[PDB]
Amino acid sequence: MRAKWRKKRTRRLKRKRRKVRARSK
Amino acid sequence: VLVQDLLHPTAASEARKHKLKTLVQSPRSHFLDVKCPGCLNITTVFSHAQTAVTCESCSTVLCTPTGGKAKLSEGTSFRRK
Amino acid sequence: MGRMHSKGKGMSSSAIPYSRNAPAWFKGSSDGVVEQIIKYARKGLTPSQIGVLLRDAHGVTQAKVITGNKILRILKSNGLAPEIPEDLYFLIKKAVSVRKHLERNRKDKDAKFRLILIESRIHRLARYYRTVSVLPPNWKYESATASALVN
Amino acid sequence: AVGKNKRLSKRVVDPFTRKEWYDIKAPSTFENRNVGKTLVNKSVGLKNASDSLKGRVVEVCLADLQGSEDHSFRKVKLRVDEVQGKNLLTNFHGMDFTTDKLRSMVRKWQTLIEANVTVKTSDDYVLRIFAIAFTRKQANQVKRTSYAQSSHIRQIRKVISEILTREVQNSTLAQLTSKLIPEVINKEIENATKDIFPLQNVHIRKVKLLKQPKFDLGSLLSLHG
Amino acid sequence: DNSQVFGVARIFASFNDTFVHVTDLSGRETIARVTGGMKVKADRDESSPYAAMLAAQDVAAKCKEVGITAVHIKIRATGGTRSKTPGPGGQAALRALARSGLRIGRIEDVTPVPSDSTRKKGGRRGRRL
Amino acid sequence: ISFKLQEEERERKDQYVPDVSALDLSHSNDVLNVDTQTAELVNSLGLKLPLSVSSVSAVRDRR
Amino acid sequence: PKKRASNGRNKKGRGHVKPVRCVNCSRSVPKDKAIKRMAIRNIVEAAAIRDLSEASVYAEYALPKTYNKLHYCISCAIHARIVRVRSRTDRRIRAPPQRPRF
RNA sequence: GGUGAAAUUCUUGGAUUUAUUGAAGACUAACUACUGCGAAAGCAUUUGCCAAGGACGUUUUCAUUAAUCAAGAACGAAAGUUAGGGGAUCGAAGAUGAUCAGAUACCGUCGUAGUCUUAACCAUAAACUAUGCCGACUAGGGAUCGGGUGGUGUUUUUCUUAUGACCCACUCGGCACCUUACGAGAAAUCAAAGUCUUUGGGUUCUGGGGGGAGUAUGGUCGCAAGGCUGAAACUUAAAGGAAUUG
RNA sequence: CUCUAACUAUAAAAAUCUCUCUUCUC
Ligand SMILES: [Mg+2]
Ligand SMILES: [Mg+2]
Ligand SMILES: [Mg+2]
Ligand SMILES: [Mg+2]
Ligand SMILES: [Mg+2]
Ligand SMILES: [Mg+2]
Ligand SMILES: [Mg+2]
Ligand SMILES: [Mg+2]
Ligand SMILES: [Mg+2]
Ligand SMILES: [Mg+2]
Ligand SMILES: [Mg+2]
Ligand SMILES: [Mg+2]
Ligand SMILES: [Mg+2]
Ligand SMILES: [Mg+2]
Ligand SMILES: [Mg+2]
Ligand SMILES: [Mg+2]
Ligand SMILES: [Mg+2]
Ligand SMILES: [Mg+2]
Ligand SMILES: [Zn+2]
Ligand SMILES: [Zn+2]
Repeated sequence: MRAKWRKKRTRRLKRKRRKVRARSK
Repeated sequence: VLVQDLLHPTAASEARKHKLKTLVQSPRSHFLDVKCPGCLNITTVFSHAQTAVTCESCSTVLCTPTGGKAKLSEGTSFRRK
Repeated sequence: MGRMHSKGKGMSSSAIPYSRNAPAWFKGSSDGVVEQIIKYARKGLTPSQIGVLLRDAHGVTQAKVITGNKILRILKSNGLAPEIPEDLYFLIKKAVSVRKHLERNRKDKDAKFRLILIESRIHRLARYYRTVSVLPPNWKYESATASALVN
Repeated sequence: AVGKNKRLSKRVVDPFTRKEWYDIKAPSTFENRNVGKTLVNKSVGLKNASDSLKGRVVEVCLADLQGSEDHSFRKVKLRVDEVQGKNLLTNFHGMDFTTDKLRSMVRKWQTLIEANVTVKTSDDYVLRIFAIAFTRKQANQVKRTSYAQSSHIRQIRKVISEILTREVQNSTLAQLTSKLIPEVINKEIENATKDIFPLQNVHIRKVKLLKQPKFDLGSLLSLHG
Repeated sequence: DNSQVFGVARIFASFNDTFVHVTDLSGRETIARVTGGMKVKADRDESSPYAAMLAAQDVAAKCKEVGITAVHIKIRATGGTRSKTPGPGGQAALRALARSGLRIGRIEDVTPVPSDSTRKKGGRRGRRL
Repeated sequence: ISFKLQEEERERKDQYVPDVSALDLSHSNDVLNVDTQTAELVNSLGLKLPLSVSSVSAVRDRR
Repeated sequence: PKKRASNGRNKKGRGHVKPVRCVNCSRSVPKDKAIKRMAIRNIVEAAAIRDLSEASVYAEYALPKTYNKLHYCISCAIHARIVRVRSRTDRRIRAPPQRPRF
């Protein structure tokens, strides 16, 4: 992979999981 | 090259180089005894004079500020000393 | 070539001559030198101005060469030394000028950067002078006593 | 040639048999006062043509106006101002170069200096003028470039601004054009600037007319017969 | 000055479907706008030199019909932000107007050159054909 | 290619020594003319060596 | 590995340069890696001057020339043959192609 | 129009061009270079004001005030976020018409946020010269930029001197360049990447096989985007660098 | 041992690939 798009994928994963954190509270 | 005498550079070579790089750090400047076209008095001036040197006798500014030596006033006479 | 705050490496300076004693052709008296030094000081010119004027107008090469002592020391012995050394005072003057410019027009950021550089230099020099104890150990330079010392 | 859609959202005539011809006259300032012809729709009341003519501008080379070829790169726009019937007058409207000469002067290894200034004529014609100068390679120069300092550029621009202001504020636009055609201001600029920097190819350009007081009938009549 | 009633042909030559449009000295009065795509069928060849000759010959015919005899030329590329370069065809139109009876003089280029503005279409990486 | 005849005309044209040495001071104004610097060079060298000094006009045209 | 000692940019001591659009594909490129050609040409082609020459008013007309630089992205410069793909030791030769005609 | 070819789209309410004008915001073409300024980002119409700085000149002034620097701070491209102002161009999203097996991609047209601003956050970039800063030395050559040197110098031109602009020999500083190795490197190459096994000028900060992974977690700054800090379990004999021949 | 003048004008589409890797000593 281009490291750029792997970083983007992990970044979006982080955003989704932190929205999960926010919705859980 | 590869063999010199740094004690005894050629005087032409010595002045050829830059100051602060010679054997002894000597100044390039000098002092000129300048006389105004009006008054016969003698006024000493540093060659690279910074301020507008004025003869105390009369308001006859002799040398004007410049990057290098001050420019004389077209009528004075200078003596090297 | 140091130039703390700019990578400039110049060496613009002066190479004073090797002869410690006076030039052989000088006709002025060392004492008369001293009285003209003190009177120009009474006029208020700083010792740098004093030196440049005595070099331009008269055969005064270095007052240390002629009188055997240096201009600031002549002033101190004669009791005309300023409370703040001249270089420092010029630093305060420049710093306050930059401060006035900056407060006048906000968005200039390189002005702020140069102000930080000038404050660094002035703190440094003040530290030195306090170590040599020319300044009082409580002498401090921030903004307002700065403006008072500008006066 | 076809592939049409005709998204329209035969009473045909001959539209050029229904048209008149008119003459063009240049002011007394130039040599060849006649300029040429102009086709116009026929003058009928309720949109008389002479209403339409007043306002027209024509771009004409100075070579034709003067006969000589050295004015080839010049270019004057003349405005239609007075109509006499089958024949109409023109007053000066603008000056410019042919772009090709401008580019020929614009070369590498020699910085160009521009001077822009809005100046009011002696009479009322509010104008804007431009000046273009190029550094000249000296008569002995081995240096491969001919660049000018920024301070030299500022001084030269100030000098040219002063000269242009003087020339325009001296006389009226008729006299101003009579000065323009011999391009005397060019030699004046070179005169006052040759001490600073050589400045080859000084040229006054894009004389732009901005304002005109009311009409000045009498002078226009004086400029044409 | 042997009574050459003048005109300006004003060929506008793009990289497709060039133009020949003769008008009066002031430019207010058109004579035979007839263009490059007028006489060709492909719509790919609108820029082709043959379109230039065809358009030029018919506008020259209309020019003789009206009465214009001498023509000045305003060659213009697309200019503005687009390519600054004269269209391939328009030169052939110039040649034809030179040929067909018309007297020609005072050739000029009036391509509108901008002073660096109006960011050119295409994005950073630009056209990626 | 080289046949012996060619070697021989090369020899006899090469063995040709001209008459007077083309310097001789005989051509181009008796006693040569040169610039001041080489003149004083020979002077310092301490040789009589007849002479004709002249200027050079060191200014360089565009070239 | 550094392909070109001059880094193939020609910036070398400027930080950042304004970009200029390519003339064919309109790709923005730094104004120094912006291969550039003086397209000076006679307004009429030499093949058609004669028709103009003998069929025109204003005997001995100037016949001016059209002037413009062309700025290419290097992709266009290579494909449109403006710039060739030279060899190694021949890369460090910067003199133009020997003044095409002289 | 537009393209490799085409279509979408606008057009006898006359589109496209042909002229004059006027509005808006935009940018400052060509001058534009192995050239300049700045700490870096970055900086290109003119003019005035405001303050600032480098380098050069200095027989001017003080006398170690110096270098790098954890901690702390200021700037910090573009995109982004607030809010208010503007709203041309160009264009993420979306809408389209093509190509193709599919193409919600590359080409083609419209079009929102942004693009420009005004105060505040963001502090990341291949923020690259992939070369930390301050020092001293070491080889030949040229030009170029800034200053200052000397010409019995040239044209300048104001008769003549003065300037300016040039020519020469310089010198100090700056971006750099060319040739070479007699030094290095593994080489590509470097005039520093030399003065390093013949191993020591002063100094900060980083790395220890590749993945896992800049991920997990805890802090910490931020509204948010996210940034700084930062592993391990585990999995492998390679990954990688430069050059050679195909 | 004297010098600095020419010039043009293309791009449509083309995806994938199953083994088998084996010495240099006189
Ligand atoms: Mg391609
Ligand atoms: Mg720098
Ligand atoms: Mg290049
Ligand atoms: Mg219309
Ligand atoms: Mg410009
Ligand atoms: Mg510059
Ligand atoms: Mg820190
Ligand atoms: Mg932004
Ligand atoms: Mg589609
Ligand atoms: Mg899309
Ligand atoms: Mg698109
Ligand atoms: Mg659009
Ligand atoms: Mg980073
Ligand atoms: Mg590891
Ligand atoms: Mg990782
Ligand atoms: Mg975390
Ligand atoms: Mg490799
Ligand atoms: Mg398959
Ligand atoms: Zn006097
Ligand atoms: Zn391109």
